Amino acid sequence: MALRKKNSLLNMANSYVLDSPQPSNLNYFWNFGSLLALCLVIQLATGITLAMHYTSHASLAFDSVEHIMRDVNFGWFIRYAHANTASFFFICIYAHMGRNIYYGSYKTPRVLPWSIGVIIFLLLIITAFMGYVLVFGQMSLWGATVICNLVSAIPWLGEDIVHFLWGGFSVGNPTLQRFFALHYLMPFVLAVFALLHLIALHTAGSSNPLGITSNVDKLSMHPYYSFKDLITVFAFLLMFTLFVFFSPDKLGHPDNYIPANPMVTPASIVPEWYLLPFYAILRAIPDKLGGVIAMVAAILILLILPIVDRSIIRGNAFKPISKLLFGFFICNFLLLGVLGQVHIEPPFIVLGQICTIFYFSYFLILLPMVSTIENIFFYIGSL
Amino acid sequence: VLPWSIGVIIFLLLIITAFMGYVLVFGQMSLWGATVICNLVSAIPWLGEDIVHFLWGGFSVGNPTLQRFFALHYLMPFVLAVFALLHLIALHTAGSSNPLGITSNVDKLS
Amino acid sequence: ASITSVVKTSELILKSPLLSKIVVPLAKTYVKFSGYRQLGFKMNDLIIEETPNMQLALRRLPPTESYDRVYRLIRATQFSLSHKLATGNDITKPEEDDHYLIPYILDVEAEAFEKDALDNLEVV
Amino acid sequence: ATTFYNVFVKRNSAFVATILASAFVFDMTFETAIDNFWDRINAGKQWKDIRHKY
Amino acid sequence: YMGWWGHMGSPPQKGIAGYTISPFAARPFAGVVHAAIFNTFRRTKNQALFVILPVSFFYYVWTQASEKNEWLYTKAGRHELAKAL
Amino acid sequence: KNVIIKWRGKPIFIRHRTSEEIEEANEVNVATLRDPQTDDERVQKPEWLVMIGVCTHLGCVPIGEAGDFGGWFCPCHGSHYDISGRIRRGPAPLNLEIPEYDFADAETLVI
Amino acid sequence: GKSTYKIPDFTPYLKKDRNTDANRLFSYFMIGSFGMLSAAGAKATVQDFLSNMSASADVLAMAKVEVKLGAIPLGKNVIIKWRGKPIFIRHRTSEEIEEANEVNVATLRDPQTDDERVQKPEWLVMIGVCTHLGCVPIGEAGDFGGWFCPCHGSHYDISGRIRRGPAPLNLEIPEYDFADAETLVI
Amino acid sequence: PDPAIALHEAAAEGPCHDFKHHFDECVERVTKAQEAEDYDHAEYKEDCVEEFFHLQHCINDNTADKLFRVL
Amino acid sequence: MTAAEHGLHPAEYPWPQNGMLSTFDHASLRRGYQVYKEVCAACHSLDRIAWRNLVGVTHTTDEAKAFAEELEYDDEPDDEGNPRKRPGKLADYIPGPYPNEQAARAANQGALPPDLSLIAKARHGGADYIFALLTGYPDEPPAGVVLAPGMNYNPYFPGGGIGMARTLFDGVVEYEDGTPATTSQMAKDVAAFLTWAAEPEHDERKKLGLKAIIVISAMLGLSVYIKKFKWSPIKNRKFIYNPP
Ligand code: HEC
Ligand code: HEM
Ligand code: HEM
Ligand code: HEM
Ligand SMILES: CCCCCC[C@H]1C(=O)O[C@H](C)[C@H](NC(=O)c2cccc(NC=O)c2O)C(=O)O[C@@H](C)[C@@H]1OC(=O)CC(C)C
Ligand SMILES: CCCCCCCCCCCCO[C@@H]1O[C@H](CO)[C@@H](O[C@H]2O[C@H](CO)[C@@H](O)[C@H](O)[C@H]2O)[C@H](O)[C@H]1O
Ligand SMILES: CCCCCCCCCCCCO[C@@H]1O[C@H](CO)[C@@H](O[C@H]2O[C@H](CO)[C@@H](O)[C@H](O)[C@H]2O)[C@H](O)[C@H]1O
Ligand SMILES: O=C1C(O)=C([C@H]2CC[C@@H](c3ccc(Cl)cc3)CC2)C(=O)c2ccccc21
Ligand SMILES: O=C1C(O)=C([C@H]2CC[C@@H](c3ccc(Cl)cc3)CC2)C(=O)c2ccccc21
Ligand code: FES
Ligand code: FES
Repeated sequence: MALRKKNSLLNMANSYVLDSPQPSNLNYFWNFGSLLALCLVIQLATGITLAMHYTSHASLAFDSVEHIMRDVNFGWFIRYAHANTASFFFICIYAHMGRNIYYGSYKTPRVLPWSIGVIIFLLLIITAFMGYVLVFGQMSLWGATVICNLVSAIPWLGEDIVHFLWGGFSVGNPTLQRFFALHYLMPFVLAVFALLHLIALHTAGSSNPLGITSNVDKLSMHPYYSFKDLITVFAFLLMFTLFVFFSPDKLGHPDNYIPANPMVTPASIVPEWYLLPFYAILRAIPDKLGGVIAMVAAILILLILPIVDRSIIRGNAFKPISKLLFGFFICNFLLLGVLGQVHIEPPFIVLGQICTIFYFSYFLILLPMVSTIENIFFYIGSL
Repeated sequence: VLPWSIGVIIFLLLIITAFMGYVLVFGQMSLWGATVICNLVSAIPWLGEDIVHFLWGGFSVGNPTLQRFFALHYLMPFVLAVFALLHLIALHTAGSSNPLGITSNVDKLS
Repeated sequence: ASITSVVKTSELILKSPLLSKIVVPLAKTYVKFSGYRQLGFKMNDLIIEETPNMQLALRRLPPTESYDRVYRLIRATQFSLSHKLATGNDITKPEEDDHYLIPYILDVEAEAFEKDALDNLEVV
Repeated sequence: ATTFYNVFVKRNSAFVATILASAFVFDMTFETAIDNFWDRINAGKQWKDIRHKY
Repeated sequence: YMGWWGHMGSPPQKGIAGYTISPFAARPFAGVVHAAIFNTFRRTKNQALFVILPVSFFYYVWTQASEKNEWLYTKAGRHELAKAL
Repeated sequence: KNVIIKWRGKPIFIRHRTSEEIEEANEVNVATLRDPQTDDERVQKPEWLVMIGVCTHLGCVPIGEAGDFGGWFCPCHGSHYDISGRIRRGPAPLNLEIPEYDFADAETLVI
Repeated sequence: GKSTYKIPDFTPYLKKDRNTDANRLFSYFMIGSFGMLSAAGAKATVQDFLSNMSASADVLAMAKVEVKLGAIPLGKNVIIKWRGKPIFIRHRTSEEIEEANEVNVATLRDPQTDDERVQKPEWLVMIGVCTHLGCVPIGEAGDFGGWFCPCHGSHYDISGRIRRGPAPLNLEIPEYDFADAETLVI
Repeated sequence: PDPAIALHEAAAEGPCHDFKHHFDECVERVTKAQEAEDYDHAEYKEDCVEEFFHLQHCINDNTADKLFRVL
Repeated sequence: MTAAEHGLHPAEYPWPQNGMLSTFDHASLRRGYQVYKEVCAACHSLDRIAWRNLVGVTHTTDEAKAFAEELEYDDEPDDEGNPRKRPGKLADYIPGPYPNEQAARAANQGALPPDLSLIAKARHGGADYIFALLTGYPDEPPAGVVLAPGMNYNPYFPGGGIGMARTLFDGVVEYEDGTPATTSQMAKDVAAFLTWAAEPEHDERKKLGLKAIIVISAMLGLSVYIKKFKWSPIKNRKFIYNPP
């Protein structure tokens, strides 16, 4: 028996990256999983490297980031790589969640990797945010204020929790140092959860774009998907290179190159491109608690897809009506993204509310209804 | 032999972790400790001396060194927890030894 | 959702003259646009099978029907990965799109739902 | 051509040695080639081009 | 639900003969021109409406909203803005 | 004019309100106000609006003179405060907090 | 359709010269090129990336430190910081110089005479970092009454030559010049 | 002398003539409105910022490339 | 918002550094430093730039040492622990005009002139915004604009009213290379210089990106050949089914 199978440690690696039996027909949207793995590796490498140069003290943090840009050899690269990969991480993770929603990867028997995934998505948001704050530019400080005040929504104890998370009466040095600690930590927690959702997936194996069983026709993970994943690694690095080397600040907010001034917040508050959809959700709802609940619920509601999709068929390849509904849902999520960065003015206030209702009605109304009707259309239509 | 050998690496990582942690205080023993350990690479001939400078990020132990020890001291324990986990996974093939050194396959307890 | 649900609801529609008059043409068009026949599938090949109930139904298939199902799935997987469609005899013609599995899953589920019901019976 | 396969490709030791020696040559020549190219497209712009005045 | 090599959990297969040739024996880019043009056109055409319909609708919606917003903050749009607030 | 005094890292808006500003504030029926308060309750001296200039929604500092009730507008989620610094539109639930301030002299206040 | 001995038509894909060495070699050229660019790319990535840990531009500021000598009495050692490393400056007495000139150069891990070390017999200038692992030796202590590194017990001389203990070399001498007779620059 | 002065004037009389007249008309109206009494106690005071921005935005589009070509 | 509140968006000027393979024009950088030194440095600091940063960009080692050596910087205390000054060295930072924010505001009718080391990255528009702003003071504010006291009308600045007056006038600088110092020329030079200040790695970054684009393109092409090659057995797989 082959060493790779005999030896307990190798056997675990083997089962994940070499002999792992995968469906033979996964398309390029199955490549985001490995890109997110690559982003996670880049982020750890550049992140730990920035941590060797960055100073968490509020009096020095912004300056240490300038020192990284200016004085550290290749510091510019490491910094921009870290910042840009955080954007690519979100492109890839929305792509990956997109793929999963379109192909019904959330349905049995994969509800567990899906649900662990939803937590990875929340942790990524908190990691990337905590990392945003470490620059301690204007947006950084204000972002900190808002995120740490989302717990004020929680009644009674809320206000005290806020002060406890700031370690002060305002965002200041204490907050910045604890964000550094946690921003360093959170990615390792995220890598644990990323691993766990794979372990949960390993019981069912990957879904495939047809949504049928692949038990009839499996391919070893290597060499087929190893070499397939290189294509996207290099395509990703091409896009990475164009941002990192040619336009490192395209995805950034100018205001973060202003040091944090707790006395003013910029007139143009617009968070990271990837938080924009939920930020528009938060703006839409005119209640404090309401706004917060809705924003969190916009992520947590993904947890109910396993229930509300009533289809007897896995995924959307074969469901014209569901594909159209999914197209409108995705475009609405992009519209929310767009509305996140306009000014809070007519007519976009009402529009943002309509998009927020449409976002939630996909999970609560439309998906359950459409999936029910298409079940019936398949049965009647094929008699 | 495998959990043992992985263990020997955990032992080395613990030494490096706890040491890097010692340095972070940046008291007198901390700074000297840093000097000494980074100069153990000076033993390595030729490149050795350049490595020392590269590890310090300077000509001496100073700010650059302390910030990089902080980064690595935070990191090293998570690496060490991975290795601790791995040596258990390696052990799980044979199970624990016991004080008699005989097989325990005859008499196991949850 | 259960196949039983889908089948009973479909039967309610096919009973009502009005309903069938408007729904049957919709469903036939839906199935044409669905395009599973263009990979040589029968409708029933697409039913989610990673379920206790469905695994049991699939074990109940006659060897013939079972072997043919495996072939259609292998062949469709191959079309999918090549990004080709079926041509000629591989395309499922409407007359070949038989509900080979529906009787088996309906029997499996009939028993499973009776079991749930009878687990909750109250002697009067 | 068989000969070339037999020498540089058949043994993996030889193939990897050839790839790394090619990477060495490529790395050195690519650096030099881009340096010259970069100086030609940004001619008169760079410090090396105005340095002579001082 | 999925096993491993040898016991993958396929319903028993019989009667499928699978044939392939060596990667060295095949032209990896055979019919690439045909595929790149005709096959991609086929696949694009078949999916086009699923992209075009929502993109065109939400681009219309955005366009209308952005044009109204622009207009409200002109001199001409003073009155309509005063009503909106 | 409105000043910004740092106090406990939080900004303090101090506005020297004109007569007609005070009048504008005293107008709104208290009934229709998320947080029902009159200016009299807020200021201890009508000519010195003193507030903790942190928006009661999530905690940005509203940009003064902007708004729609021409007082303060929080740019973060678009909540509008009044010339009393009462919330009129947007997600903020409460009116801008008033610190404990005393006029030691008529020309100096302590916070 | 039926016979399994009639292999399906593969002529659209089959290479005629599939069995030539030229044919394999071409695909290995592709794999090897990809290995070559990966290797060039990896080396470039690692080199550039790890260079962040090398001394940053701000650290790479040089010193040039000027020290007076009028202040320093006979039989004393000063410590001047220069590039964060300490510089021992000893104002050696006549009999100290004599003591140093005695030891047969033959029996010295690092064979050097005081003449090679100092450019002026009355000014022992050394980089006061122990050549073993890099502590700063405590002066006047030792066993050769010069300097003793307390870290691993290496003894330096009045020339600052290593006599006993793990240190392999004698205490390094910086580049120093007497600009005046009363001030040296390092 | 400043190359921009000439390029801006050229672009105003030429490709941005429409916007030049709009700004001109606007200023005429606003100055006349300021001249009229009880303007200070009016609700709405008209400015010409919009027209100015239309003009400047236009001039910039027709000038940017030309200006940098002569520097 | 109204156009006023946003500021007019600056024109996109064809800077030498725009373009994937284009460096800064270093001659322009040098000229722009001279504008910073002789105009802007009166009010604006450039705190993140050290003398050494000009070396081999705009100035030789010797010229930059001369600039540093003209200034006095805080030394370590003397032997009695009394404070001392020393002449500047290349590692020293270019010193600001003002000791603190309050002194800066006092000299600028309350407004604080920002540090310019990062201003090209800190504003939408970057170089174009700086050039547009410096050159964009109209002789007369558009009719109807009421400026707050000590504000100057500049359409590019959001709100329109900027606390910085027009400062570049034809011949306020005398360039050492004989270039005609016109308002536009000085604004272009200083805008370029400030953009360099914000992103000094720019030149290196784009060159390494060029090398990366080439390598990564080739690797992407090869990776696709290799993927297709390895996958060809699966793509080319054919089935014969004989129902049992
Ligand atoms: C004597 C004063 C003074 C001089 C000279 C001066 N500035 Fe300023 N500058 C200011 C003040 C004050 C502000 C702040 C204006 C405000 O925020 O209202 C400012 C703002 C700026 C801003 C940014 C405005 C913004 O977007 O916040 C830039 C860029 C700028 N100056 C660049 C320059 C350049 C380039 C020069 C000369 C080449 C220059 N300044 C000369 C006082 C000056
Ligand atoms: C750090 C972030 C993540 C990484 C590195 C990661 C990685 C992967 C990988 C490698 C796979 C298997 C290959 C693939 O299908 O692409 C996978 C599958 C999956 N991931 Fe993720 N993932 C991450 C985040 C998420 C998130 C946020 C979700 C869900 C919200 C998710 C849900 C899933 C599911 C459901 C599968 C099974 C999909 C299937 O193969 O049909 N993952 N992931
Ligand atoms: C998922 C993994 C990570 C994500 C998504 C992430 C995201 C981010 C983001 C968005 C920033 C703001 C960057 C900027 O605009 O400058 C940042 C900064 C930072 N991150 Fe991370 N990060 C990750 C992992 C790590 C890790 C593992 C470390 C290890 C310490 C780290 C260290 C830092 C440091 C020190 C900064 C501040 C310096 C800077 O802004 O560049 N990050 N991170
Ligand atoms: C972070 C440090 C470590 C942790 C948390 C850890 C934990 C454990 C645990 C829980 C076991 C099983 C129960 C037991 O026998 O006590 C074990 C067994 C073992 N550990 Fe460790 N260990 C660590 C370090 C080491 C080191 C440094 C070595 C070897 C140099 C080592 C070698 C072993 C071996 C050989 C066994 C199998 C012993 C047996 O049960 O007969 N471990 N370790
Ligand atoms: C070294 C052994 C340790 C085991 C964990 C390491 C990683 C691992 O398992 O790699 C695999 C290559 C995996 N891909 C797939 O499953 C995969 C499956 C099907 C199709 C494709 N592609 C399609 O075309 C795939 O790419 C992957 O990228 O998942 C990473 C996230 C894993 O990292 C972790 O969870 C740990 C941590 C670094 C996040
Ligand atoms: C950095 C973290 C350290 C550990 C991470 C390494 C990879 C993750 C392994 C944890 C999951 C192991 O959990 C279990 O492992 C065994 C041992 O291979 C694997 O077992 C799998 O392959 C083996 C043989 O290859 C089959 O007999 C088995 O049917 C199949 O499930 C599965 O993967 C999983 O059932
Ligand atoms: C996996 C680990 C294995 C151990 C490998 C150890 C590698 C660490 C050594 C760092 C080497 C850096 O050495 C230094 O590299 C930089 C680039 O980084 C080169 O720098 C050269 O190219 C860079 C761009 O890449 C230019 O900015 C620079 O002007 C030019 O001189 C130097 O000529 C070289 O002196
Ligand atoms: O007002 C906001 C704001 O609302 C967010 C938001 C958007 C995304 C939110 C979020 C989304 C999803 C989850 Cl699961 C949790 C938080 C977090 C807060 C920010 O990131 C921000 C950054 C800088 C200044 C202001 C702000
Ligand atoms: O001089 C030393 C010295 O020599 C050691 C150390 C060096 C390395 C340690 C060590 C490194 C690696 C291993 Cl595998 C085992 C021990 C053991 C003692 C120190 O730790 C030290 C700490 C503080 C001040 C001075 C010193
Ligand atoms: S932060 Fe003040 S409006 Fe939400
Ligand atoms: S450190 Fe000097 S003796 Fe070892």
